[PDB]
Order: sequence, then C-alpha cells, then structure tokens
Amino acid sequence: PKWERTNLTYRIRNYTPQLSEAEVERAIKDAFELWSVASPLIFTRISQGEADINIAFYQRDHGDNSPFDGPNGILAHAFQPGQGIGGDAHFDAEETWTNTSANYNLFLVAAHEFGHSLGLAHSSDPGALMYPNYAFRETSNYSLPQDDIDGIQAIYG
Ligand SMILES: [Ca+2]
Ligand SMILES: [Ca+2]
Ligand SMILES: [Zn+2]
Ligand SMILES: [Zn+2]
Repeated sequence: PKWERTNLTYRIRNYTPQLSEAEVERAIKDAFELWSVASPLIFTRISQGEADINIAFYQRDHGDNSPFDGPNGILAHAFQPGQGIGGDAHFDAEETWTNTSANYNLFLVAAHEFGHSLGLAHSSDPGALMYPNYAFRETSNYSLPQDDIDGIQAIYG
C-alpha cells in the first residue's frame, strides 16, 4: 500500500490536555517533517473537514475494532495508505503524553505511527524508529535512523 498523491492533508481531531495545544501541533508537524525530508511527500494541515490522515486521542473501544488497553501497553496505532480509515493515526488517551524524556514522548510516538500511515511495516533493527517497541531518543535534532530512510525510499521512488 502507498499513496498516489504527493500532497497529503492531515487533521488533528482532538487534543490531549497534558500538553499545550501548540506543543501537540508541533509534535505532529515535526513527526511528519521527519518523513517529508526523506521522501517527495508534502503534508498540509486542515482545521476541519475530510483530510487524508485523521489524528485523534481515543480510549478503549473507539469504533475501529482495535481497542486500546489503558495505561502503557499499546500506545497508539495507525492504518496503511488507503481511503477512509486508511492512513489514520490514533493515540491512546489514557497514556501520559510528554515533550520530554518521560514516558511517553508524543513526537516520537507520532513519528512511528506516521511510518505506518505512509506504508511501512515494523523493522527488526532495534535502532529503527519502526521497531515495534518504544525507546526514548534525544529529540532536539532528531532525524530518521538510516533503516527508516531505506524503508521510505524503497516505497516512494
Ligand atoms: Ca495503552
Ligand atoms: Ca484516512
Ligand atoms: Zn484506533
Ligand atoms: Zn507500529
């Protein structure tokens, strides 16, 4: 699965109250930019209406047959490129969401989920963003690990 348009829209449908709205918006924007700088994709935010990629914070059963599980465990999930639910990214509202090294950093989690939104599966490289399990990495000048660059380059050339 892969997108056939280069300019994709996204919409943040709701917000965790644990971060300022500005910090939620910056986490999401920066997570998309990680992939944009390694691909031809251009991400465009809309405030209402139907976007290619919906982003939301939900708890437990939330209408897609993949319920969240409360604190810890599954932090978020995302759907492969396609119409409707395709591309969408959901975050477990019951987590602690941070902009620090404390569990769990929203920017890093979003970055992983957006890999799925663009067509990547999990990686077996423990250093890869797309590794199945979360590990905090310094965020200040974070760039995609080389394994993830390889992955998105394989899809979008
Ligand atoms: Ca959870
Ligand atoms: Ca969608
Ligand atoms: Zn979901
Ligand atoms: Zn994943």
